[PDB]
Parts: sequence; C-alpha cells; structure tokens
Amino acid sequence: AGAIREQLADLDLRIIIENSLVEWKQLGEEDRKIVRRKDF
Amino acid sequence: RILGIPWGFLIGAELTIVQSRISLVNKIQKVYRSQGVQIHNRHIEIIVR
Amino acid sequence: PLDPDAAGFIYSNPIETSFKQRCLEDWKVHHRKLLRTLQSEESDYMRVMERLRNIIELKEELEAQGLPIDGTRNVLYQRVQKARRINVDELICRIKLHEGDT
DNA sequence: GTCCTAGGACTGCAATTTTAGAGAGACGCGA
DNA sequence: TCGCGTCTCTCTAAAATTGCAGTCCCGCGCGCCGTAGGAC
RNA sequence: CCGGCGCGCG
Repeated sequence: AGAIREQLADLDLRIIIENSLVEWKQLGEEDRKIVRRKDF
Repeated sequence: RILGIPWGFLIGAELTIVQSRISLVNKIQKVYRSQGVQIHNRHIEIIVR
Repeated sequence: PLDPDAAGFIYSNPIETSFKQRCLEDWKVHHRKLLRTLQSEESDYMRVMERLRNIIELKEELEAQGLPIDGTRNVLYQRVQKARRINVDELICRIKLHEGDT
C-alpha cells in the first residue's frame, strides 16, 4: 500500500483529464469493449 | 435523422416521455382496477413523474 | 497548476493547439456533418459517399519503419533483425446543412 | 471446579473465457 | 535468385457465460443459552 | 442493557 499511496500522492490530475480526453477522442474517431474502454 | 439541432433530441425525448407516462399510468391503473382497488390518478402521476 | 498560465481557469487552461491543427479539425467536423446528412436525407450516390469518407511476406514489415535502402536480398532480413535494437465535388456542394436554421 | 487470559428467486453487471479474426517472422519445400 | 502460400504462433476486438452485490411488512409477548481453554 | 437460536400473537 505504500507504493499505491506514493502513486496517488504524485498524481497530476489535470494531465490525467487531458490524457483521458485525448484517448477518448482517438477511440471515437475510429463493438463491446471498444465502448467499455470509452466508459472507463 | 429528420430533425438536427436540439429539435431532434428535444422532440424525441418529449414524444417518448409523453407516451411512456400515458402507458405507465394505464398499466398500473389496469392492474388495480382489476382487483377492485380505487386509487386516484394523482397518486400514480406523482410516482410516474 | 505548475504552469502559471492555468491560473484563473477551473481545470487548467485549454491545451496548446496550433492554428494549423484547429483549421484541420474544423475541416473534419464540417465534413462529418456533411456525411451525416447524406444518409438521413444512382451512380452519383456511391461516388459522393465514398468521397466524403475519404477526406478522413516479410516485405510487409517494412511499413513499420522508414524502409532504409533494402531491396536485393538478405538486406530485409538484416534490417528486420536489427530493428529490435531501437526497441464529384460539384455534386457534394449540392447538399446543404441547416444547423441553426429554426 | 477455576481466575485470569489470550443450500432460494430474480435482476443487474462487470470479469473471466473463450471464439474468432486477421496476421506476420522464419521456413521446408520448391520453382 | 529470390518468390510463395503458409507453420507456428500472436495480439487483440467481440461476444458469452459467470461469480459477486444487493434486496426480500410492521409492531408485540415469552422462554433458554451464552463467556471459551489449558497445565494445575 | 450484546448478539445468535427456538417457539409463539396480531
């Protein structure tokens, strides 16, 4: 759990949001798990 | 496909919900009236809303 | 935010997008709209439909890299084994959008 | 006797378990 | 002198079961039984 | 004055 807490502490949330949005757009611009990854 | 900007989503949702409410009340009232139970439409319309 | 530019926004500033990229995006979104209204609203029909969508065995391995030289013999083999070290328009316009036209 | 003493019924749903789908690097056979 | 279906994997998109999570009237009365274990 | 098990009443 120490490694998990270290990973959580140094997270950059804005970078997370931007990467998630860009990956969502990449997935969309291309059918079950192609959608389930989007919902994640 | 017929209507584009929100008149597609707005009118589609309005038509679906208006039809759903009519049938939801009818089915519930049909079940109770078959058992002789008398409940006003207001009480069911409060739940369906 | 580490970036002082993001001060003021709620979830940081919008990401950097070049004017060249923004124009390309606006070109793509316009044509995804034109393609959408085509299916909803005969030899001319297929040629415009294909046009809109187009505005988006070891020699097969060469497409994964830049194909330096190669061609004669054993060069393809040596390169594949050493690459692991780095590891109608006049008719389209006849349709019309009506967004914002109540 | 004892005084401390350490296996339903149904619905909803994401998680495995395939099934398949193409697909490719090295290749024994072969032209 | 390469070229050719292709042997043997190869990695992932798309369903197909499948193991949890959750829930399942209300309000009363009475009785019994816990509280266990081991070298003294 | 805490929870389980069993039996009941409306």
